[PDB]
Amino acid sequence: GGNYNYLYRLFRKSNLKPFERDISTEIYQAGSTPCNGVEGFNCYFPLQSYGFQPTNGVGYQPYRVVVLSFELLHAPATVCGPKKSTNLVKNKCVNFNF
Amino acid sequence: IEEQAKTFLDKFNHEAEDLFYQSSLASWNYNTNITEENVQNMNNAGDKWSAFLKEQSTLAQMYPLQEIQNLTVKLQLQALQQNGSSVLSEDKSKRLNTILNTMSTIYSTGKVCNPDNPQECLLLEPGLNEIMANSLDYNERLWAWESWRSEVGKQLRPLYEEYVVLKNEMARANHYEDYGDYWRGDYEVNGVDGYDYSRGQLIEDVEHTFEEIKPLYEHLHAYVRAKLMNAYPSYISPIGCLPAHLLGDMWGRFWTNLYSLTVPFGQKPNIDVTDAMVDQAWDAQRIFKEAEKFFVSVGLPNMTQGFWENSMLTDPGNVQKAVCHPTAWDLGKGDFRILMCTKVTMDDFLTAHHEMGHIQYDMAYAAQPFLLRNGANEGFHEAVGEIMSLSAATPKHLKSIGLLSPDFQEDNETEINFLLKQALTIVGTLPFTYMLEKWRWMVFKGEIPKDQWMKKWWEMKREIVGVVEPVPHDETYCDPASLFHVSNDYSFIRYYTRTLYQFQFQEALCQAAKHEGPLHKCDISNSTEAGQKLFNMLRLGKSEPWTLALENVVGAKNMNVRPLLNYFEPLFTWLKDQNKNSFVGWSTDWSPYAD
Ligand SMILES: *[C@@H]1O[C@H](CO)[C@@H](O[C@@H]2O[C@H](CO)[C@@H](O)[C@H](O)[C@H]2NC(C)=O)[C@H](O)[C@H]1NC(C)=O
Ligand SMILES: *[C@@H]1O[C@H](CO)[C@@H](O[C@@H]2O[C@H](CO)[C@@H](O)[C@H](O)[C@H]2NC(C)=O)[C@H](O)[C@H]1NC(C)=O
Ligand SMILES: *[C@@H]1O[C@H](CO)[C@@H](O[C@@H]2O[C@H](CO)[C@@H](O)[C@H](O)[C@H]2NC(C)=O)[C@H](O)[C@H]1NC(C)=O
Ligand SMILES: *[C@@H]1O[C@H](CO)[C@@H](O[C@@H]2O[C@H](CO)[C@@H](O)[C@H](O)[C@H]2NC(C)=O)[C@H](O)[C@H]1NC(C)=O
Ligand SMILES: *[C@@H]1O[C@H](CO)[C@@H](O[C@@H]2O[C@H](CO)[C@@H](O)[C@H](O)[C@H]2NC(C)=O)[C@H](O)[C@H]1NC(C)=O
Ligand SMILES: *[C@@H]1O[C@H](CO)[C@@H](O)[C@H](O)[C@H]1NC(C)=O
Repeated sequence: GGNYNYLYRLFRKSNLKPFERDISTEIYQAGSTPCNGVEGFNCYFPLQSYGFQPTNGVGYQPYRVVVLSFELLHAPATVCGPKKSTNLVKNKCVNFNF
Repeated sequence: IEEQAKTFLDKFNHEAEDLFYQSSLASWNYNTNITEENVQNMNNAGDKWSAFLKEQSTLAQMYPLQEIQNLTVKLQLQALQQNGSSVLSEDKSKRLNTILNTMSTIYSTGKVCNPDNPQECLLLEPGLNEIMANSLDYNERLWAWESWRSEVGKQLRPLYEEYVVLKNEMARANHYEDYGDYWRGDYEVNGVDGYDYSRGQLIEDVEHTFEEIKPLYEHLHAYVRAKLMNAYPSYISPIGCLPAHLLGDMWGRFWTNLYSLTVPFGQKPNIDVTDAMVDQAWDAQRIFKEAEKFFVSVGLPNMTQGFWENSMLTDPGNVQKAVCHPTAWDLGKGDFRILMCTKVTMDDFLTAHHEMGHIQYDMAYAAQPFLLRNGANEGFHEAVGEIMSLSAATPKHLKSIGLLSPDFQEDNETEINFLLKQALTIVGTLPFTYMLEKWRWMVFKGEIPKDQWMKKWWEMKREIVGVVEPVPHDETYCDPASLFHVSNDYSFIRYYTRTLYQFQFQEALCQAAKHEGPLHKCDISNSTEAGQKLFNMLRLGKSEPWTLALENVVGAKNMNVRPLLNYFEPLFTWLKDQNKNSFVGWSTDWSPYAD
């Protein structure tokens, strides 16, 4: 029947700055005529909804996306990979790192 | 301003694709599982699509059309701004729909009763089509031909006269001169630097291409006439026209039921691979999987993998009421389904290749906007489907796909049997199609007044087609309206141009696949360069003029009849030797009653 809860914005005045976010819901104004908060020609609601349905060809089915962004300000340190631990020994001339 | 029209269409292109989807998804559930709780499920979902489109159509006239520069956004705007009906008065608009419903139900429910038994009565499709396709009795074919025209066609005569007046009013309010000029608006092309095409230019290109088929059609008409005199002696003149009730069906549209009387060498079996399919235990799925391997052989994509679950390749395991008719569906959102009820036969092995060709055409232009996702004209869509069927029916393709003894010998006697069966369907329908649209074009513009409709109809049968009526018909009959496409408001010139595009595509692809022999032995398997020649047209849609689409494959800007004649030159050479003692041509003075 269509999952109409996943929307996207399809009209904006100007492209976003990187990592900028815009959740407003003002009536877009395409033409020169002012809109006064009501719909009509050249006065469009700015959000559309994917109507997802299970019988959609691939490229029409929903994909979930996660974008990891590593940043490095100027602090002293922070999270990082995990460190491994090589087996131990002794009584034998060895090259060690503790 | 033009940038407001671009923002108009992108709201259109995302509300339409969803509303067209579920209006076509509900039409799938009715077609594959019939209840009445599905017919009411598709009538309200069908009307939400139609009510939405007239709301956006009346919004489209706020933008002018000549203040636009981009050719693509102009093409989308003109296809949506089209008023069509609704230009009439609101009481004339309901009179036109009453006529179209009355003419459609006369054709489907009209009955003919026997004069020896008035309690037995036949409809057209069960019983009257079987007499015209199977009988060899002269008196029974003459009864079924005349009684369909005198009992059903006489009811359509006062309805078709009112239909011409109301359709000419609708066409002249949309700034055409008549309704025939409205039908020729498909082939019109306006201002794309050298690729233009006028709506009156279609009339000369049909008549210029037709006078090069008349040498080939005259020798086919003379050979069939000499073979019909053995089947009906004392009924056919050796220098005259053919009687209209001895042609294989009700209207003489196809001559394909005359093959058992006109076969050149009846002691040679025409090749039929149906027994080799049931000897290797081929299921329902093998016929499409070998069809998908044909298209991936030429350099075309696979099926979409939603194609295999959602489609219904047979009638179900339930005794399930579901219109069983081969077709290809393009519901939207990249969802392609094929609906057919396939049996293990070489017939449905071939129409599997035909119906997959509609899918591969549909998968190619799916990146255009919504209003340009059709064929480039009305004739291209069926023509791309039938060059897939010609290449798969060759014995060269059948012995490499595993279905013919590697020790098979094709002799020159079986190629004549195959080519003559093709010419009874291809060449035999071309003067019928040309004559019928020429008659309908002259009726709409008024060159034929209504006191001469049936006088000019039968003069054009004797002169162009070479077919004479067995009983004289005055102006109380309407013999064109007894055909389906005339009484159900359909255009008929798409069957003429599709036949010419089909051999232009096939000859252009076989020069790219490096063929060496005759054109009728060709196969485009294992190539890649031919598929690249085909794919450059398939992805255009309606975004380009159709004359620009033809040069991407053929190399010309117009339809041409010389590739059609090169297909039939082995038959045309053999036909001119069988008509050394015959008379080629016909007389328009002889009649089967005029002695
Ligand atoms: C034809 O399809 C309809 C709907 O798709 C089927 O009707 C009902 O479908 C619902 C599912 O939403 C089931 O819960 C009901 O049991 C179905 N009705 C009945 C009477 O079974 C319908 O069953 C389909 N036709 C056939 C012959 O199965
Ligand atoms: C108007 O025409 C121009 C070219 O005549 C189209 O521009 C192309 O647009 C697509 C995507 O919109 C780009 O990927 C191409 O690179 C553009 N081509 C050029 C040469 O810049 C434009 O799409 C047309 N307008 C619309 C609404 O389709
Ligand atoms: C479509 O039909 C209308 C008549 O219903 C034609 O006249 C238009 O009338 C409307 C008002 O209902 C005006 O807004 C338009 O300006 C008129 N036509 C234009 C745009 O000049 C109209 O001409 C028809 N459109 C076509 C496709 O020719
Ligand atoms: C098929 O090919 C054979 C072999 O050439 C043809 O037989 C020849 O026919 C001509 C004309 O009748 C004769 O002059 C030759 O002598 C025949 N050849 C032999 C070896 O006898 C035959 O006519 C061809 N059939 C068709 C339908 O084209
Ligand atoms: C055309 O394509 C078919 C399909 O790939 C080729 O058929 C193969 O032929 C070889 C030897 O003739 C066999 O060993 C393979 O088993 C066949 N493959 C299949 C899937 O049946 C065929 O050779 C190709 N034609 C040419 C000239 O390369
Ligand atoms: C098409 O599908 C077959 C298996 O079904 C696969 O082997 C082949 O690589 C596919 N074609 C392409 C171009 O990936």
